[PDB]
Amino acid sequence: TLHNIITDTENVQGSFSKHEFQAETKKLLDIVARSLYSEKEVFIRELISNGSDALEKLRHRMITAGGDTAPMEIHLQTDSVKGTFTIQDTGVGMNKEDLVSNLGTIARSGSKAFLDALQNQAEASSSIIGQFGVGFYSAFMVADKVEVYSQSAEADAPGYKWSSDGSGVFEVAEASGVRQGTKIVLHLKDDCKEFSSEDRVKEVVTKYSNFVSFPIFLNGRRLNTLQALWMMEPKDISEWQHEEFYRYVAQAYDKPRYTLHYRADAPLNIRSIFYVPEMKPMGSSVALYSRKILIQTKATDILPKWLRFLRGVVDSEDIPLNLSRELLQESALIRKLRDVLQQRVIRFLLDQSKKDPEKYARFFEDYGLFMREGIVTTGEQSVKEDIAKLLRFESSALPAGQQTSLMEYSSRMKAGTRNIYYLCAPNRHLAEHSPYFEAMKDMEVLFCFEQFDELTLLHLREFDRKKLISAETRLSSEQAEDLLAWMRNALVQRVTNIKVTPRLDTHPAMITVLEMGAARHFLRTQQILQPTLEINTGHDLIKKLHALKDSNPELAQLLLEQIYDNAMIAAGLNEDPRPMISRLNQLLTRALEK
Amino acid sequence: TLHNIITDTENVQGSFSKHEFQAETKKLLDIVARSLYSEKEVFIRELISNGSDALEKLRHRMITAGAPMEIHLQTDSVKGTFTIQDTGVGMNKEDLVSNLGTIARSGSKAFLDALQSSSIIGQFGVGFYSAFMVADKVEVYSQSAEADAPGYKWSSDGSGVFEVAEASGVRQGTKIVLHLKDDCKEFSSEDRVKEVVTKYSNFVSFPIFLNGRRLNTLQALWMMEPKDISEWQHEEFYRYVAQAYDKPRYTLHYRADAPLNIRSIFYVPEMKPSMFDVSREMSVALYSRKILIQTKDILPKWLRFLRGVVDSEDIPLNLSRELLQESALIRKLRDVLQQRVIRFLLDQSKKDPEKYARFFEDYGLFMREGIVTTGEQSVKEDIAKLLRFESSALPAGQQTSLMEYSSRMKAGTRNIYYLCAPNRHLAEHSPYFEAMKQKDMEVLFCFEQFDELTLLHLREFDRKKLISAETDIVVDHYKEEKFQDSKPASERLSSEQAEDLLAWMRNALVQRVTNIKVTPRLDTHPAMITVLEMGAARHFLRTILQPTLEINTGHDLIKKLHALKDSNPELAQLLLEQIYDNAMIAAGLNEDPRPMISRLNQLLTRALE
Ligand SMILES: Nc1ncnc2c1ncn2[C@@H]1O[C@H](COP(=O)(O)OP(=O)(O)O)[C@@H](O)[C@H]1O
Ligand SMILES: Nc1ncnc2c1ncn2[C@@H]1O[C@H](COP(=O)(O)OP(=O)(O)O)[C@@H](O)[C@H]1O
Ligand code: BEF
Ligand code: BEF
Ligand SMILES: [Co+2]
Ligand SMILES: [Co+2]
Ligand SMILES: [Co+2]
Ligand SMILES: [Co+2]
Ligand SMILES: [Mg+2]
Ligand SMILES: [Mg+2]
Repeated sequence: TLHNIITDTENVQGSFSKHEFQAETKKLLDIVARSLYSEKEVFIRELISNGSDALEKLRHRMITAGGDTAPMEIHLQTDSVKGTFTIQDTGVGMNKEDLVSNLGTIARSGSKAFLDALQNQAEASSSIIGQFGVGFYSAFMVADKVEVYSQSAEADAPGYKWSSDGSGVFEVAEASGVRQGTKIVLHLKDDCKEFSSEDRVKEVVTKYSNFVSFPIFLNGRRLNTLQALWMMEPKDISEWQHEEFYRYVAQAYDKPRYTLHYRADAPLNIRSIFYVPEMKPMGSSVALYSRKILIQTKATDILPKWLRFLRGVVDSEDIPLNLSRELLQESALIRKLRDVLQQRVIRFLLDQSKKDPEKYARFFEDYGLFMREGIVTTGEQSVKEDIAKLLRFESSALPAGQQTSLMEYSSRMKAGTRNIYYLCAPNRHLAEHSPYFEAMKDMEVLFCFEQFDELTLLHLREFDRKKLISAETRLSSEQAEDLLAWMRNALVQRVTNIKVTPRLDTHPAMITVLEMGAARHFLRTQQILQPTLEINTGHDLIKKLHALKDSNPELAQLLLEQIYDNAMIAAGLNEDPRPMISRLNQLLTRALEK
Repeated sequence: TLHNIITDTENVQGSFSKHEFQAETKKLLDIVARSLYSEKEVFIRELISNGSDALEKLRHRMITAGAPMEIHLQTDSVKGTFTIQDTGVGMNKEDLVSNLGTIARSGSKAFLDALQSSSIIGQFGVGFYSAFMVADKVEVYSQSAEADAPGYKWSSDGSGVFEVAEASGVRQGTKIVLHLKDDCKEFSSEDRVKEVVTKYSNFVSFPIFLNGRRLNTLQALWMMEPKDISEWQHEEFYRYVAQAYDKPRYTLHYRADAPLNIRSIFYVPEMKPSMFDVSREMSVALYSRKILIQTKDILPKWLRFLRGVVDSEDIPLNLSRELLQESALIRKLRDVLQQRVIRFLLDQSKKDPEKYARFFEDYGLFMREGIVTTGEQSVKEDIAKLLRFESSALPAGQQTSLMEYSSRMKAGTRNIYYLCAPNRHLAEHSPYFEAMKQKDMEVLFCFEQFDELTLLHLREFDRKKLISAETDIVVDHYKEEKFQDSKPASERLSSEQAEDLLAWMRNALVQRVTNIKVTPRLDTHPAMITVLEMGAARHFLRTILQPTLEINTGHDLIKKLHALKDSNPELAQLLLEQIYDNAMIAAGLNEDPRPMISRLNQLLTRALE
């Protein structure tokens, strides 16, 4: 039933003309200045990056030719009456030939050419931002008209004025008195007048360009420029610099409880700092930077989903950037970086689990849901068991409240079998009285009390080739029976079985449950599943129950309901006993007729 | 105090040269191949889109006059090739050279302006070069219509040059062959190519065949007349967009042209949301024309339970066609959609209150979230309109709303009273309600566990302050409002017995309570705990509050306690401690009830003599 028409029918029956690829220049300018960025404000990022590059070239140049004590800075000026945005740097500037070439030609980058001639380990090779040759045209996004004044440091080269409206043509004339470097004046479109507002410019500068290495001034005022902590030696960073940097980078008001300052060079250059907040659960995630400039507020491809609880920053200088500079290209190197980072963070958290198990215990209670989620969603067994190292549970051999890893269980496994038995229960009381538990008379059972603990072990399957397997695979003798047959008569629509058990002392009764899909079904029903009473015939209230049933057919009932309800609370199946209170008050009142 | 260097000093000297912008073609080609599109797979979308446009041009050419218009895909694993062929209008030599041999030239842009339909996808003039993301050799065979035009083979590397020759066996339309480079062999996999078609091109308006088999392309339901869509078509479309197996309980098919173009459909699943899926964070797809535009940002966070699709011609596309421009435009779209969805949900409650009750039970958590996290009062109140409660002024819910409470308001009153309790019975016989019954105000009864928090965050509704019954009871102490006891003095403890009892209680509960007082406001309850900010206290207890213990000297239990302090004094202290615990539990201020059990059993044994 196939329908295909693709057929090898074509033969070239002629000569062979040869052409070169062309570019429609007019249209290309329109694209860059329109359908490139997601946001207009981004022209500021571009112009400042260009200023930085210009200064950085000048700094490189004065390593050999120096040295002027000329100051290296970027100035921004707003004029809200003329509707202009102006940016000036005191960098290397441009002569006439470099204005025509660099500005007049789309995709032509002088910074790229400058980078390509550097010794591969000169400092400028890491700090230069531009290489596409298009960012300057982002000015036409917001400006009807653009004027560039430029003075190069040269053979007393004259100053020059470049001007364009962005519609295919530009003018260049000689000028004075242009200061060494480059001044760019944007005559803003009516719809872009907001970029002649001081407060708005300031918002853009701090958003993208807050860690630019040269001083930024706006209307003669120094902006609050921060240090890119991630670029520095981890032992030149104090704990209290990390605290301030974290709050800034995470938009937080607490302190990091964990800090991982990670640096390396393969598969990519990476300078990064991760934080775990102290507070139990823009800057809602880890930010991506390249050469100290924001690429994405919320980095998408560099970390796994389950690690989204980390705050902080990743900076790579050779990460392949998309032309918009707000996305990353598809790369085997980005993929490897995510793998590398996943292991690095896992490794870091293990180490912390040893240094301070108590602090790690606190960490796990708060953020353990993410490990659980990670184990479930990632369909690769090798890493499921890498995330699983971070999990904690209680045990059938260890005291209540005390945590163990799978490792501390897998170690204590006898040479006999190679499979791990868990019992996922709402709490300790119910675990210790599971019939399935008592099957394990002698084997140790992991007690998994946390939400989705059952789900992860299901999705886990195996750990260290060991298998995860749910472990769910006085008063005479007729006085009791009479009382029993009587208790079954009032709890008809509630419990199923009323046993009698010789293992009670202070408690008159207790509730047990067989299968715990239903126990974890009740709750969360409230916003009736097979419970079982067990009676202590030695207890006074039970002995007081047996008698009163015939001496009081209106008061006893209260004593029965109460004993039942008290047992349900004791089992952790009723933590909001609001419904019993008024009744209990009736019981106490009727009891206290003395 | 200022440091500036920007001064108006620059003056033009002499004349000026005029210049035309230029372009560096080879680096441009490279930018398109390596830096333009985030994902390599997208060349399938770009080539299919070009095929769709060519078929529209031909369809429009063949309307003045009297072949099956289709797009064929073929994968050769052995040869490492990806092939696409459309039966479209084709290209002549001058077309191949000017349109394909020129970056940013768009024949599809010039065809449009020569109509003075809206089905043409291509405007940038660059989509075709996406092939060089995945291919180190591209051949193009094209036959124009009619036009007494010969066939042509276009071929490139593509770096700088391309050849153009005459070919003989060219079918009407265009065939393109990609010799896949080696890190891109996945695109000679049928299963892989198919994933991309259905991802980006699943609504193109011509049949697409892959290796001889027709792909299940769909109608763009959202662009069509709401009345022409059956319930069953919505069932199927829902399953596709939400990737689900159940059906929608509600369907909102929304169009609008002012203030912005909008073509959308939204669904609420019949299945309850997974609480795991709710906690973790993973929505709605965004489209232009009929091609998927990568994004999901469009709805406020509280409306993430919705599934379906949004299309708006007012969202312009970035060059890569995966990002959308105008971020404030989006906030407006988001505001419009939020407002429209609230209206829809309100109409659903009116139309079918039983069905809405099920919806509110399953999804209400989202509305409470939306109210708590929004900062705008009017948005919080808009969402609050969706909330449902019961009332003291109506039998068993019988679900009412804040608006309906407002309309029953008196002249008159400047407050909306509520009481949060876990069910209807407990509210009705709450000691806090017995106290409010002495007033003639209506009380909302709220049963969900996060209702309190929600109303605390809401604060007011339609300029009316929300006050919990518990709070109001405390404020009344400082208003010197007067109330009569529900029983006469004959069956209450005398004044002297009251204070005598109180001074004993204060001694027996020293660091546990601030005040202990008599209250004339209870009937069936012996006591209650009061705390001005009761709601905030309850919320704070999630892992001492200056509580007041108020007693009812008419209650037999309290009166009995008075007797016990001089009869069995030890028993009186155990009783007292139990009443306090009882009042704490009933106030919802207890911590963990288990350490009280053994204590309560000790109390029962002593009383049962
Ligand atoms: N402020 C400036 N000072 C000196 N030269 C500049 C300045 N801005 C731009 N240039 C030159 O113009 C070229 C093009 O700028 P741009 O369009 O941003 O491309 P790139 O990606 O190379 O930065 C730069 O490579 C640089 O040579
Ligand atoms: N399959 C095709 N059939 C006919 N013409 C085509 C085809 N593919 C491309 N073209 C022509 O080449 C031009 C450039 O295509 P493309 O690079 O996608 O830019 P755009 O599609 O945005 O115009 C198109 O405008 C169209 O005129
Ligand atoms: F600033 Be360039 F275009 F990368
Ligand atoms: F297909 Be075009 F590049 F919009
Ligand atoms: Co041949
Ligand atoms: Co080199
Ligand atoms: Co002037
Ligand atoms: Co009225
Ligand atoms: Mg640049
Ligand atoms: Mg196209």
